[PDB]
Amino acid sequence: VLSFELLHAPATVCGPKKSTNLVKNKCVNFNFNGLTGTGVLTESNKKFLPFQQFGRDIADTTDAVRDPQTLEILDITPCSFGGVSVITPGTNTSNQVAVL
Amino acid sequence: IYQTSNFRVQPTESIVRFPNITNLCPFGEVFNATRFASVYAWNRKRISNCVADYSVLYNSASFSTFKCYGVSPTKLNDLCFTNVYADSFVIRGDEVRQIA
Amino acid sequence: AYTNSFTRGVYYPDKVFRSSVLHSTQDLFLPFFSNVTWFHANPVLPFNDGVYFASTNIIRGWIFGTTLSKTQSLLIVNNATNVVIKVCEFCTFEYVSNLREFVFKNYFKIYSKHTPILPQGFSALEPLVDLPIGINITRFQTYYVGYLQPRTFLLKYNENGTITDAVDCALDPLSETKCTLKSFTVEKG
Amino acid sequence: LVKQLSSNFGAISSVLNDILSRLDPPEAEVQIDRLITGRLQSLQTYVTQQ
Amino acid sequence: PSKRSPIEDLLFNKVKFNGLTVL
Ligand SMILES: *[C@@H]1O[C@H](CO)[C@@H](O)[C@H](O)[C@H]1NC(C)=O
Ligand SMILES: *[C@@H]1O[C@H](CO)[C@@H](O)[C@H](O)[C@H]1NC(C)=O
Ligand SMILES: *[C@@H]1O[C@H](CO)[C@@H](O)[C@H](O)[C@H]1NC(C)=O
Ligand SMILES: *[C@@H]1O[C@H](CO)[C@@H](O)[C@H](O)[C@H]1NC(C)=O
Repeated sequence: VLSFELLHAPATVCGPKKSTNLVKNKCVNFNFNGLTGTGVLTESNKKFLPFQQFGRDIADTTDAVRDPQTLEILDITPCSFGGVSVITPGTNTSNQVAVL
Repeated sequence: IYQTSNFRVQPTESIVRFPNITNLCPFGEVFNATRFASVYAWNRKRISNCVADYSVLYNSASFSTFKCYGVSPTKLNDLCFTNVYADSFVIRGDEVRQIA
Repeated sequence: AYTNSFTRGVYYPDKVFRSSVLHSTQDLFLPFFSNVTWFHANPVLPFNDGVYFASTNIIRGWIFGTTLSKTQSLLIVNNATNVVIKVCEFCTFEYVSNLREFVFKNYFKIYSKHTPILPQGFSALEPLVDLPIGINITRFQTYYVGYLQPRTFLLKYNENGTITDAVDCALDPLSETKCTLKSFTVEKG
Repeated sequence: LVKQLSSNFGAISSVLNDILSRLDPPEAEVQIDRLITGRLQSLQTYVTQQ
Repeated sequence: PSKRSPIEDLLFNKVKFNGLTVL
């Protein structure tokens, strides 16, 4: 019988997967020994205690993550998004549009 | 003026960062053991700091029961844990359905 | 003699960074303004669920175990050179790594913090040891001795992520109102 | 409304990607349905109050 | 700079997301 816990503590065992290099300022889907997510990675100046790895905010969201291998702190921000509105006159008058 | 759809930026790259270690996990010492223990005195072994590989276990084809609760066996080589508990014992064939 | 705990014995509940946020959590804590037994110049004491230890060179270390003999027991003895940690029958495990506070609790978790020259004030405690050994402990032997209880707490983080204040949610009706409002200041009403 | 985003609603976890990367589509649908129902009810209540 | 009365100034001086926006 094998029993797991899948806690958020610093991981110890992992799959036989490989590792790539860090890329910044580009929308990427990071996977740091788990913890899947998409966003833009920059350099975070937030002070971390030696035992502190994960960052969190008023509504969590895990804004800060520490590198597992190189042991560097990072900041996480979601990619830009928004709605689209179309500005048009009546189709009787014309058929040109402008988007917002 | 009307609202039509939403705008969202797509990701471009993939980032994977796992702690690089090479300690192959000691599963043989438990599966191949000469003498197991009585069910009333089962034996527990902790596991840590190892690179597990459950694919080889799942493809041994010598097992008559492989039931995983709360995680699918195929997706087991993609996620990391904090510690793994392995315990073993020997019981009759009728009672095998009571371990659930 | 006895002494009141004032506001002492608050550690970091987890290893997750937070900043400028009022977070409420539940864990084993030393109740505020509680009585702590005083010892000086040394018998065994029960463990229960977690023990608070504080003292003010001469102190050697701490030992744990149900019989403290014939069954497995803990053994944590400090040294001038490094520190000695081993577990076996008296091995089964070995490890080497003013005011001194410790929040030993039970795997085995240990927190520590040292402050210059019990005083009135607040100071948090940081974790140091997370050894994964599982065994029952009932008796403790080795100052002052505290105990832990399951009381929820309200924690305050400053801009740098360091705990500066806390509220005992089950102490007084004023504290209950503070915890309900999630604020450190309450307006008339 | 924002705080209501961190409730299990009976599912194994409150993280969609977590429960998607752990279970196969044969049995992730029940958890997804539970989360969907909870969040939909929360949105309905918020809209009525507004 | 904003061309408002002293009383209006006094009144005016006395008073990261997922799908939420303000128009
Ligand atoms: C990962 O590799 C880097 C460079 O090879 C090394 O510094 C680091 O210690 C490795 N991580 C682990 C967990 O061994
Ligand atoms: C146990 O022994 C078999 C015999 O070949 C081997 O294939 C296997 O890798 C060993 N370990 C486990 C965990 O089965
Ligand atoms: C430790 O001793 C107590 C007292 O007899 C007992 O209740 C408890 O079950 C023991 N621990 C374990 C793991 O058996
Ligand atoms: C936080 O750290 C900064 C240094 O980065 C320091 O100037 C400041 O005083 C600290 N905050 C407090 C409340 O001490």
